[PDB]
Amino acid sequence: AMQFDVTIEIPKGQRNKYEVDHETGRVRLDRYLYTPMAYPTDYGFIEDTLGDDGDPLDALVLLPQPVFPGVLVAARPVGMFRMVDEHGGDDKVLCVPAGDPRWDHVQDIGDVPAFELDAIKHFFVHYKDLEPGKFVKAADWVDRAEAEAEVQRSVERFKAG
Amino acid sequence: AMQFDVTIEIPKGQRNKYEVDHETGRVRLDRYLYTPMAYPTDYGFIEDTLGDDGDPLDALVLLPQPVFPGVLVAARPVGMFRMVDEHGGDDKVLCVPAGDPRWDHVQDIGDVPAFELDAIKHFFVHYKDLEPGKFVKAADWVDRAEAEAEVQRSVERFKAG
Amino acid sequence: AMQFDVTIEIPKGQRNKYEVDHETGRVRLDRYLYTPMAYPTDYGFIEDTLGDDGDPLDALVLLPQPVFPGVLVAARPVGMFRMVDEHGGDDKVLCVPAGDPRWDHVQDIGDVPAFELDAIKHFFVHYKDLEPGKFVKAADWVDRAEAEAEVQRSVERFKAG
Amino acid sequence: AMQFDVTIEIPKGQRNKYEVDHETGRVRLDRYLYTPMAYPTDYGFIEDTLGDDGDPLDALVLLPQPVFPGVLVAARPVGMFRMVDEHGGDDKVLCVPAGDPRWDHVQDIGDVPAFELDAIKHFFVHYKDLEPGKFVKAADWVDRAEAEAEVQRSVERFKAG
Amino acid sequence: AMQFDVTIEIPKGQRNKYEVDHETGRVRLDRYLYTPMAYPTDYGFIEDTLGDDGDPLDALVLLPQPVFPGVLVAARPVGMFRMVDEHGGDDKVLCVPAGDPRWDHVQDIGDVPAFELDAIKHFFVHYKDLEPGKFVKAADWVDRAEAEAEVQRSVERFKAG
Amino acid sequence: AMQFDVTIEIPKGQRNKYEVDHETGRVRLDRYLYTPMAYPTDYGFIEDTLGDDGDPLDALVLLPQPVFPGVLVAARPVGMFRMVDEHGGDDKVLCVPAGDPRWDHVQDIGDVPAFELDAIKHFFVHYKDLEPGKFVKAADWVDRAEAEAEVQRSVERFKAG
Ligand SMILES: CN(C)c1nc(-c2cccn2-c2ccccc2)nc(N(C)C)n1
Ligand SMILES: CN(C)c1nc(-c2cccn2-c2ccccc2)nc(N(C)C)n1
Ligand SMILES: CN(C)c1nc(-c2cccn2-c2ccccc2)nc(N(C)C)n1
Ligand SMILES: CN(C)c1nc(-c2cccn2-c2ccccc2)nc(N(C)C)n1
Ligand SMILES: CN(C)c1nc(-c2cccn2-c2ccccc2)nc(N(C)C)n1
Ligand SMILES: CN(C)c1nc(-c2cccn2-c2ccccc2)nc(N(C)C)n1
Ligand SMILES: [Ca+2]
Ligand SMILES: [Ca+2]
Ligand SMILES: [Ca+2]
Ligand SMILES: [Ca+2]
Ligand SMILES: [Ca+2]
Ligand SMILES: [Ca+2]
Ligand SMILES: [Ca+2]
Ligand SMILES: [Ca+2]
Ligand SMILES: [Ca+2]
Ligand SMILES: [Ca+2]
Ligand SMILES: [Ca+2]
Ligand SMILES: [Ca+2]
Ligand SMILES: [Ca+2]
Ligand SMILES: [Ca+2]
Ligand SMILES: [Ca+2]
Ligand SMILES: [Ca+2]
Ligand SMILES: [Ca+2]
Ligand SMILES: [Ca+2]
Repeated sequence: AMQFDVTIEIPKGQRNKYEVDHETGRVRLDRYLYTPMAYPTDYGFIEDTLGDDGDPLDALVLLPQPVFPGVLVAARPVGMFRMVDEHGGDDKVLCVPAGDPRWDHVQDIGDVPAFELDAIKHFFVHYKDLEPGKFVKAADWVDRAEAEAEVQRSVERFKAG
Repeated sequence: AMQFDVTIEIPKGQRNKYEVDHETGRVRLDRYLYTPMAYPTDYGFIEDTLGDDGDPLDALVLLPQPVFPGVLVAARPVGMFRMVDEHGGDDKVLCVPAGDPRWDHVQDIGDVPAFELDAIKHFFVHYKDLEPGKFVKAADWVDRAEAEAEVQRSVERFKAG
Repeated sequence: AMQFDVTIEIPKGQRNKYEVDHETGRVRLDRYLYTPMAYPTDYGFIEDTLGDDGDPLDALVLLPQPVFPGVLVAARPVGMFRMVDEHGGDDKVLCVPAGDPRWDHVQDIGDVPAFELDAIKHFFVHYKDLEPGKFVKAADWVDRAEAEAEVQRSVERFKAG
Repeated sequence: AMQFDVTIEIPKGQRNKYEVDHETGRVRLDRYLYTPMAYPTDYGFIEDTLGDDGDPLDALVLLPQPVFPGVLVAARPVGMFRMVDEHGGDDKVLCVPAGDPRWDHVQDIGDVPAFELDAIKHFFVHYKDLEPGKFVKAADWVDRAEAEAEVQRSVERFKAG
Repeated sequence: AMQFDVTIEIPKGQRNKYEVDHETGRVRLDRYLYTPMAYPTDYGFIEDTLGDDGDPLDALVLLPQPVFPGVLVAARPVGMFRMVDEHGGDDKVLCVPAGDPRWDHVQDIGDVPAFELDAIKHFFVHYKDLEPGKFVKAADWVDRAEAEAEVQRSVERFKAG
Repeated sequence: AMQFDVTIEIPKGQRNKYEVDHETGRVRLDRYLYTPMAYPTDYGFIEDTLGDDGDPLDALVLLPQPVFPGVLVAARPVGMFRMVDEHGGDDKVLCVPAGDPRWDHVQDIGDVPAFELDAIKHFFVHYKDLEPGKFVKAADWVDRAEAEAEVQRSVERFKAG
């Protein structure tokens, strides 16, 4: 079973959008969101990846309690939120904590309730609504196999460097 | 200058939607929102009102720091968010704290930045997006005079009882 | 399907043990726990009940986000934690929010993961460990039917008054 | 040993100054402080008192963890902060939780460290510095006996009504 | 228009005074303040500066929501709080987030309300009141031009190294 | 008087167990505890130590207000919690902030109230109760001298490397 380290940038419940400078590893405030919205899960990126858009591959991690920005979480994928924004491809791997038996019933995208998946989708569809020249189109859920392959190829691209 | 007491039900930043039972005065959890959204201001209702829809008149209060549910705040109106939902009329009076000189520059709807007003509007336009058979249409900002008249007539309707 | 109002006294995560004075309805700090423990769910009591011990019947409510003390939550039972302490019978009805489709898959005690139920049990087994002359014995989970009957008879006892 | 109920209005760490309407028992936001200061202890008033200034007698309660506004705490006095402000006499009884053995070593004003007492004094000396026509003079610590007598006489004044 | 990176050490609302070790970049707890006061804005220092006192130049950043210690914020100056303490010169650049149109109306020190500026001043005037052998004198607000020049010369001093 | 730097991993009140990767210095989420328990003090490790078990020496730091994970605190020891777990020796040095006169009355293990020491012990005795193949035996408090010697020898072991 695949697993990897996610650096969490943004705790669940946050309207401050934090990024990491990937040169330094410093956490940065990107912006306070222009919409009255809050990240619906802990959000970050997979360490040692180069995604389909030239940045590290983004990840959403389901947690019982949020963490702080910059914290590492060992995670395994169960699906992916596929999307294109003004930046091009901007896919998000849905994960759960690896090696934690309390998540053993969550193996694939169909094991995550529709209410959670719709909520996550709603966030990404709408959070940029009041920023002009920023859209999102092609927004879909895909299964674990598709998530694994995208992580796989983004690990290879990182190594080719 | 008009002023009144607002009972705050929902602090700013909250995804739990609290109501008051107006028979008892008890605070109740209505629901946890189905959208990844958070109340953009402290939200409640004006005491001793009967609004255009038969409930107390709703109010949004701009505060430097949120309060707890059930707290009274003496407030004065500066504008109103006019809207119709599945319940019919569901207008919200925009207020600031009364008798507080730090808010003396905020007198009318044009004294509130567009970014705040758009954010508030976005909340009310979208927070019910994942609840079926719940829409909102006719969503507009109106000035202080219109707010005063609606409070005025809702105070009179309460007294006629 | 049975439902009722729970007044939440103690949010999940709390080490302050709050009670309600049932004469007045005032919230009171009973004590700060003597153990390094925290209420594992939102905790309160069912309004209009007289339990098997002469106090209102206690309830645990599973919520996506905790509420504040004194808030009402409409809830339905899915099981019960049966126990006897130094006070005699001190049973706790396990509930979920009523009329909320996100909880429709949780119908009976077997629909709640063992890790949650063990955690709840551990709290009640151990939280009084450093208070002398306070024990708990006979600690067991029972199903929804048993919970319904105990609520039923505690509603009747309240009415006979 | 004397004890009484304190209704806490303001948790420790707060810059929102909450009051209770003593007619209704409703919690109200008085104001957000004009100084960058925060209440150094949980702050409220003793129920069923009429102090030397015609309001209920104010109390400071030392707690391991703050409570919410409107919560009752059974407390016993260990000293008093004597002061006169623009309102005249505005004394504050220093208390600890009653019937709690973890506070048994705190019996009188000399059992409270000077750093706490200086901090409390500093708050009350300075929190109104940026509100014009509001001063405080005559600010002193006095012992438990003086605190008891002031509670005593304020209970009698309440009863004479 | 000038801009720079501020490393925030202390979120707004905090009574823990955090510093950065500039050798390592580690965040350190300097002390819990001896006064019942709380940092009135997010507080840190400008990266790649050597101020008039041989430490990095301090900055206050006005934010809609505080950040965590160690977070970078791209900021632009609008004024400066000029002061001398027991350490000699200890000036603080007042900033707002750079490239954020919600702050475009805040260009110079006169665009910041007097109530904020007085509050900030009150903090720095009083927070060391209960630490002996620590004073502050010469405390004044100066405009953006003066702030720019001090940043300018502190950047040059850093480069000469 | 001995002092040292503690890197705090876990703030007081936390049910998320954070660790540091000692290779990188990155903070990691180890796990969310399986018990309804919360760290009773701020918890971390002494920098530049190699304890009796081959990891850095663990420390508990008594603070007036918790810090964030990864923050350094200069501390001095007053005692130690001696224990063996499934990992072998897993001792914890009890500390207070160094160079802070508010802690000058806390010099040795007998200056810490029994209620705190029992609470800390209860945490470590019970927090792994629902993780199988994880026990703790031999759990005792020892005085400052014993703490100093263990730090001493763990500093020497770090240097021999
Ligand atoms: C009652 N029911 C079906 C329930 N399932 C879960 C659960 C199943 C698989 C993972 N989780 C999980 C979700 C969120 C946090 C932690 C674990 N969690 C709960 N909780 C009240 C925490 N309830
Ligand atoms: C820098 N500038 C134009 C600014 N204006 C205000 C302000 C003007 C009128 C009311 N408020 C207000 C808004 C929110 C909270 C409190 C007061 N507040 C700030 N703050 C940083 C608090 N900055
Ligand atoms: C991934 N999985 C099985 C999951 N199930 C639930 C869930 C099922 C039934 C009720 N709940 C529930 C539990 C706690 C809070 C809200 C709802 N919730 C989650 N969350 C991450 C919130 N995950
Ligand atoms: C280490 N020492 C002398 C200490 N004393 C107390 C204490 C003595 C009497 C009352 N308290 C008390 C103070 C605040 C909260 C709770 C209890 N508390 C602590 N704590 C770390 C909580 N330490
Ligand atoms: C109603 N009035 C004059 C107002 N102005 C501002 C504002 C103007 C320029 C900057 N800010 C600002 C201040 C603090 C946070 C964010 C933005 N902000 C508010 N808020 C209620 C947030 N109100
Ligand atoms: C009333 N009494 C005996 C008391 N002692 C202390 C105290 C003595 C030595 C250290 N601490 C200390 C403990 C926890 C936090 C900060 C300092 N602290 C308090 N507080 C209410 C903070 N009370
Ligand atoms: Ca990013
Ligand atoms: Ca970006
Ligand atoms: Ca857009
Ligand atoms: Ca309502
Ligand atoms: Ca409703
Ligand atoms: Ca809808
Ligand atoms: Ca109870
Ligand atoms: Ca009790
Ligand atoms: Ca016991
Ligand atoms: Ca008062
Ligand atoms: Ca008043
Ligand atoms: Ca004054
Ligand atoms: Ca500094
Ligand atoms: Ca310093
Ligand atoms: Ca001084
Ligand atoms: Ca560790
Ligand atoms: Ca480990
Ligand atoms: Ca075990």
